[PDB]
Amino acid sequence: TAYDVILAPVLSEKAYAGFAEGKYTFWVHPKATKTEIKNAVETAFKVKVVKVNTLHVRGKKKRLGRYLGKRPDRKKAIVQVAPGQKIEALEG
RNA sequence: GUAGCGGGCGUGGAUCCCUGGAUGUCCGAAUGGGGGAACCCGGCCGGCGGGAACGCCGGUCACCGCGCUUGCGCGGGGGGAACCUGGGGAACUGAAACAUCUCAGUACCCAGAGGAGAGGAAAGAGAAAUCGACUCCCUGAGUAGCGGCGAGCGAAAGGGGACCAGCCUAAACCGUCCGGCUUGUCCGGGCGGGGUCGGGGGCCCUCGGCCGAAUCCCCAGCCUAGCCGAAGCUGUUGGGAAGCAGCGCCAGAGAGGGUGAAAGCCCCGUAGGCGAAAGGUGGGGGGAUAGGUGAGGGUACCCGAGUACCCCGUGGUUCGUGGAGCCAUGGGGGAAUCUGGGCGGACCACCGCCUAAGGCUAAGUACUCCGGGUGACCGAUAGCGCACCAGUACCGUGAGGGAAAGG
RNA sequence: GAGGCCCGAACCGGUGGGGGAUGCAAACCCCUCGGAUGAGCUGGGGCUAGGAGUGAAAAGCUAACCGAGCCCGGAGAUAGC
RNA sequence: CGCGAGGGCGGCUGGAGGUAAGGGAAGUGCGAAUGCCGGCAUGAGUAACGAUAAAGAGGGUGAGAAUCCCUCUCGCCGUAAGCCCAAGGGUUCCUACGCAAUGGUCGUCAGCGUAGGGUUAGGCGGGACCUAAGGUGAAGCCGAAAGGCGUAGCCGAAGGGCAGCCGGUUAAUAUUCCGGCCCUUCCCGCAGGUGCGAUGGGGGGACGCUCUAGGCUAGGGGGACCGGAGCCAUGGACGAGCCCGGCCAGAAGCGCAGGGUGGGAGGUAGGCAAAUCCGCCUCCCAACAAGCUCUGCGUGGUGGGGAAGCCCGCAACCCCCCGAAGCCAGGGAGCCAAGAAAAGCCUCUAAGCACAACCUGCGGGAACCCGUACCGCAAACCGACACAGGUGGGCGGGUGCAAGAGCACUCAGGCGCGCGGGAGAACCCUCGCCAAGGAACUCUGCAAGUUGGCCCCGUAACUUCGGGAGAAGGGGUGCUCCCUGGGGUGAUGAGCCCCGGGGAGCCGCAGUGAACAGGCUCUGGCGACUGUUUACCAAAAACACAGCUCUCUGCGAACUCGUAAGAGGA
Repeated sequence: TAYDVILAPVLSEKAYAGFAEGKYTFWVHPKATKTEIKNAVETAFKVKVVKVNTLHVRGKKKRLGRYLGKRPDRKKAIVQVAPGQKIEALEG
């Protein structure tokens, strides 16, 4: 119950654009989302996170019913000045 | 739930089916506190990240009722289709108006009980040299009665059946521990022993002989998966044989469904017969604890109190004020302990019945959320509101209303 | 520089007329009108209920028909029509 | 073949059930119940297509367009028909594909269909802060059960309280991301200082309406001045022309406006005796201040932004004037109806502790949860609809008119209302005009007209004396030129605005030349008056109203609600 926080890297133009500097966001855990997911990502990608931000989401979809995904909380960790590493050049 | 990629696992016995276990976010009796259910915020102990601020992680903290010196240990709370008991408790209607009466102690509301609930071992019944807890059914009986004697309401005993079961206490009397007091060989609180009645029990002397749980146990048996199960070929028309035609065969199995059309013998089955490591259940038959086991003779110590009883006000019963008891009981008065007290329809007197004011008690009875089996039951405008992704869509602030649609 | 003062926007209202009448609308539009520092208007948060509430009082209002709301139930009320 | 209800036969269709004689059972026979459910008709190619703000054309794309994109014209809003915020709504946001249906037409389009994106906060708004009404509710009171009151406590906001301004970024977010400048809390270490220390005491927080002063700022108007690519048209103008732009934020420190506040020194029956803190008494000084505090505004190191202009892309920033409803703010004056609470915040001592703890500094650190798309006077909310209706707050430019949020035109910005095309009848709606006459109309001058603003004359009865008063009834208003009186800021002189006054003279039918914009009088009834009322036929002479009278009520009041407790009265 220590990694079940970071879920998947997010992938959108906006997502990648981030790489430039302040890292990108990964879909985190709805709750326990605690912006304190810093000593969470830095224990997985081994780095210094200097700032965190968070959001929410998921829409509907049709046919016979509705309601999509969840309402995933999610958002970018800034990472120290320069250490920005791994997964960067990966996928673009 | 198939359709698809994309990957994989199985006789090294998968998937599946039964049994037990594990994990089980958050809200909900909801129980750390809050709150606009599913969210927000905290105490205390411990552990994570460099961790002091921050943040996660695991425990743990509601309140109420009973029993031990302060902490504790047992319990409660909410839900459930009906069925059940109690506490409250209508009107429409009927009376061809309406007020008594009726509907009706019904509808509903509330509390509570549980696989049932209730009731239950006589202060009974009622005329029988009588009967012998209670409940249920059939009668008795639309009788007896009740009733603006209208409308209408309506027993009980007795007789058939189902079931079958009986039991503890309070008080005399003895012992013991404790805290109060007028430090009196006394008062009452708690345990133990005794004692449970149509007549008995206590206490003194005289004579001493066993049945049996409603509670604990064990196995059977029965649920909760399964396994075995007989007997048919050829030809022929047909899109398709189970039809038709010719020879058979099984049968404790000729119930049923299914297979391209109408099959006992093709498939699943059916008759019949086997199966449980595990968990439920389980006197039906048996083991063991609990507990219970006699007869006379004497005092004249006990036998359930604001009770009986009488009176005023009411309720229940067939009983509506009636000649109106009995059973309940709000108010007032207020006893006795077997030379006691209640009842047998005012009241007396006879004659007889029964032992009030403490409690428990199986079964036979009721119901159908749930599982199975049948139907001179429906077959999609029917049958449940739903055969289908329905208490949905849609409607309504809300309570609530509530479809259509199968091949 | 006073005022239940005056004219007049906003804002509140609803006088008269026309139109509308299977409407733009289950009360509307146009012109014209009343009030407009007050017994004013208005947002937000609260409280009062069915023989009851509220009512500067019309039996008015209480979720588009109120001389007794709506829903479910008694219920297949009763109907000499 | 049966009298008939029906019963057989035959032919096409259909493709899997059916059911004799003779009998038995019923949910057993439909044309009507304004029956119920479904389907389909008639009216009918008829009415309508939802505001009379308005359209046209050229290019594009495309199977196909009046209806989609682009361009140029025209028109309509402009206290909006424009921007920003709440609520509510929940992806309607942006992008790529699409048109069956949904759009009252069309559809290449969309708020529609499929898919993928998008919402980033210590300082914004909420919560780990405060209380209001009122809820809830340990105790406690009361009720047949449900349950009713209710102390403390808790909950409860648009009210109190608390630290971010200016730019830049994306298709879609931004006070959230980025830059610049500026802050707030917690924690730790260090240095230097003090009696430290509450849920308890005190102060404070802290308040009405109307009217107002002085300074500011927002906002807006000028310029002969600053810098500008440029343009001379159509008769003239090479002009001190025309045209565009002439700011924003910003610490400490400076200035300018304010708001707060007496300083002492002793006593003390109070603040549930604990305070050297309040509160009260006493007396040296002091006083329409100073000082000390605390705001706002300028200024500020500095950063930011920066048009019109052709090809397809150039770099100032000053000077006056008007000027708030906003700010300094808890300012002032006046009045009667006499105008929240609590916390944060100061201060005072208690327990306890002083090796704690606080206070100021400086450095390092730490800083969670929720909201953030988009619509938002509307086609995204409430009205069954893409409904001419309903919906709280802020901003809301310019000129002109006495003023203004009015009226007319117009900036920015946004719209031309999701059917069109022709005709050019009756009739209907809405609108303009009319000879002569002027209420003859009609229930009625209903309706429509006339009048309309401002300045100056001038105005009766009656009166409660305020008022009848805009009584009535008149005259003036435009434009040019001349002289002249005071004002505000400058500075006392100049521009700049602000109110006047006096003479001439010009033109038209007409000078508030358009739009906003009273017709009046005499006399009765009723009701004093402003008010209120039947949401959706009655706005009144009805209700109310100050005011008068009768009457109940001595306080555990009477009276009302409730079974009661209890509450209202108060």
